[PDB]
Amino acid sequence: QKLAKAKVIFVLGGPGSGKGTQCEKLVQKFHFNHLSSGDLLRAEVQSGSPKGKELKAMMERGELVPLEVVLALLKEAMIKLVDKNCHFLIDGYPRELDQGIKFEKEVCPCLCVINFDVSEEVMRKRLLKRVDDNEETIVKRFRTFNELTKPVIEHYKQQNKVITIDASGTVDAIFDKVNHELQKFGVK
Repeated sequence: QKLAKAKVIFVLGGPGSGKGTQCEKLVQKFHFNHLSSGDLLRAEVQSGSPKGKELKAMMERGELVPLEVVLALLKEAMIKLVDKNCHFLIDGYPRELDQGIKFEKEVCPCLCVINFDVSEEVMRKRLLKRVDDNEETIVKRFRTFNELTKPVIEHYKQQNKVITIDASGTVDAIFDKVNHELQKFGVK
């Protein structure tokens, strides 16, 4: 494959993680390609293709987009961009174990996973007041995300491929630590 040189970095982070900011800073410093399923799906809808038109109709109904569709879009984007830069940050992927394993099979094995980890207490101090129903929704979204991603994080942790970042610190302290850990995977 042309995706033999590719180095793939999965990025995970729930509410309060601040993963969005960190991904922007990584792309700025390292010139990483930045991919997200949301942006790739939007581009397919804007493509004018029959597939894009059916995707839009599915989204309108609140139907789930199959993993196979997202996977094909990722692969297509990577082949298209692998020669500008061999590195890819995949933002918010994989959220589930099937997404991770199938990606590594159909596309290429990941280099590592960056897990921007925060406790519920840190999230609360960061997003919520020291608005009850709205705040509780975010608490539940945090707990749902934490539980949902447990087996995928454990799966890559066993392979010694997870960079667990304590994201309770400042933006600068987190960024410096991420860069220090990425060095261990040959990214500098």
